[PDB]
Amino acid sequence: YELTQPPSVSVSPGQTATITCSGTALPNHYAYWYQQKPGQAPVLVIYTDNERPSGIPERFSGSTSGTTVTLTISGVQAEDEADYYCQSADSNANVVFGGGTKLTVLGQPKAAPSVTLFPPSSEELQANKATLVCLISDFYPGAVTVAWKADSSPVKAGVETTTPSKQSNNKYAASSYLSLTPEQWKSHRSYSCQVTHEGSTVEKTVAPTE
Amino acid sequence: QLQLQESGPGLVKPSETLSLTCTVSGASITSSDSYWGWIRQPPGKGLEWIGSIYYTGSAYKSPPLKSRVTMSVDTSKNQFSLKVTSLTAADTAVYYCARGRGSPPHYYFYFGLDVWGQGTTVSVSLASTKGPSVFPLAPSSKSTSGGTAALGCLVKDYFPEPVTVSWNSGALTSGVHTFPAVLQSSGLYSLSSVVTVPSSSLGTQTYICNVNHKPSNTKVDKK
Amino acid sequence: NLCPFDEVFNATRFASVYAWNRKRISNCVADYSVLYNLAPFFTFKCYGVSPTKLNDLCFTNVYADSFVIRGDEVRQIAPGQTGNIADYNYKLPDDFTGCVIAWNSNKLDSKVSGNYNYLYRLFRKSNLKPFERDISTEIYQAGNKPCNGVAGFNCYFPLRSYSFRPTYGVGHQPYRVVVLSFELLHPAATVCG
Ligand SMILES: *[C@@H]1O[C@H](CO[C@@H]2O[C@@H](C)[C@@H](O)[C@@H](O)[C@@H]2O)[C@@H](O[C@@H]2O[C@H](CO)[C@@H](O[C@@H]3O[C@H](CO)[C@@H](O)[C@H](O)[C@@H]3O)[C@H](O)[C@H]2NC(C)=O)[C@H](O)[C@H]1NC(C)=O
Repeated sequence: YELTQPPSVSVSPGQTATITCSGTALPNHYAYWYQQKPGQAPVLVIYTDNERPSGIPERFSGSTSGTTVTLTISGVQAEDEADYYCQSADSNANVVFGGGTKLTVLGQPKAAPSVTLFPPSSEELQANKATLVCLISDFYPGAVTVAWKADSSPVKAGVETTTPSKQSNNKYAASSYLSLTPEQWKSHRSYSCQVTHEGSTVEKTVAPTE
Repeated sequence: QLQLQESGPGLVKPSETLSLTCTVSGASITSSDSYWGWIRQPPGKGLEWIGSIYYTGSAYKSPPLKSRVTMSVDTSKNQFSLKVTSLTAADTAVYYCARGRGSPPHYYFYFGLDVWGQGTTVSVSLASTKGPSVFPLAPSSKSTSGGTAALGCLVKDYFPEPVTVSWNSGALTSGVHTFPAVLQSSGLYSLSSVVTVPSSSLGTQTYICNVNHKPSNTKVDKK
Repeated sequence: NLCPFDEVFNATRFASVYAWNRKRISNCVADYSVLYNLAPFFTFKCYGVSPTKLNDLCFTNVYADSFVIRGDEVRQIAPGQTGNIADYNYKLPDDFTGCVIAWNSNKLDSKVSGNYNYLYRLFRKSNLKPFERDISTEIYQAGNKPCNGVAGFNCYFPLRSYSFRPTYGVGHQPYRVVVLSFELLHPAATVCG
């Protein structure tokens, strides 16, 4: 038994969003709505069909009509970007959750990434390893491409890059790691971290000095 | 003031069996309206209810998992437990302790799952715990005559998730940014933690990062 | 292959009495001890069979109707009763063979600021026949001058809201009711024990 729920809903700020959820046993059982923000416990925002727990803003309201229930979030805010889960139960009284809907607040200020590049520490070099560390923060929207350069020549092997991740405020962060031999760190003039966000490309760059 | 706290390992081997314990604080586990349950969430995926249990030992069990789930209520010590036999990779998830507020005889979720623990990460692998190498990330020679500068820690080769990093035994929390960890082809993790400090207070205050990898019983303090 | 009583009794949503739910149960074996173990939680009156013997019996159809009424109205869910509920919402035959099960549902269906979700019909041209349902919402004409589907003077909405608060004395509180109807017609039997 399955509750069906759109994967994504997108909404202009101050406007009103609709998350629907359908399942053949909603005639038998109430719906419940939980809000989940990155890395965090879900939060009940609607119990039974339309009851709002205490500290939940009035802009959340629940509605039913047949084999569909809906969360309605009046006047969407940036904080409301989250994952929303409907929850009910099958013919027997077995709890079941929908798939969840990402709510994206569109029209958010474009923000360019802030980039920080570290050479391999001496401590790590004398362990016979050299890892360059490129830290990419405070960007929106949440997509970057990252390019590593030995002098001005592109580099292919030994590069890992995280997926972005919705950070504390409503922005994103990511990070890329270049693994080298301690030879390689020494036998070039410069290594570069190039991150392309939207149109921009910002490039920090490090050299063996000392 | 009803709060909940999961305990439990972080790494378990395939086929083995998983043992979780939730402690209740701010209320009696005997509240006539409380149906203590477990919900899990595979990383990247959606919530799944495992089972619930009343203060009497009445146990409600999800059908997909009924065959290998067991629960119990320690009325003496104000806590409830979960056990899942024959773990497989598919059992890797965050596992959440929760309170269903409902009503007897069997309305075990009537008023919703209104209070949650904040999760214990469970990771089902045959791979062995690994303590992270930590290397200092020395501050720049940045030329803003006021401005700032950034120093950090490279927490290199660890497993499994999670790793927590403080600065200055907790004393430094302003402007710290610890980054989501990368998963390497080796199966191992690395992460970094950077602090934005005054380039003025550079030679005066001495910065140490605190790398708590509990799954390996490791602490490292560097620089 | 078991009969799906848990779907009636463990249902978290319940119908309003005027639009009462019916589930039909057939093609299964009916374990009535699943229901009788739970007797501290309901009140229960039977008509035309004994409670204990139910496992022993076989029928061509079993019907489970469920709805919410006020407590002091539970007594109309019985053969040959009269009042708002028995006459305009849910009506049993005089030859009723079955059981009327009920439990107080304050805690589930009352709300400090009132619960107005549950409705009843208060006006109708004629007393319902047994097992009949009227979902119509059209204006009942009292008086002579006819209404044009417009409620007002001598023209009413036929449906009315219960108002349930947890403060109300018992019997002004909500009660969930399940009516089980045993029906042994002339074709082949299908529900047994
Ligand atoms: C209302 O629902 C409860 C709970 O139903 C159980 O939990 C739900 C979440 C769903 O997963 C259901 O599929 C599931 O049955 C019913 O109570 C349960 O009744 C069944 C009997 O049908 C009990 O199973 C028995 O268990 C005993 C001992 O454990 C065995 O000896 C039997 O052979 C049989 O397996 C089950 O234990 C019981 N659960 C609880 C918590 O009491 C309840 O019957 C139902 N109401 C009605 C009117 O049907």
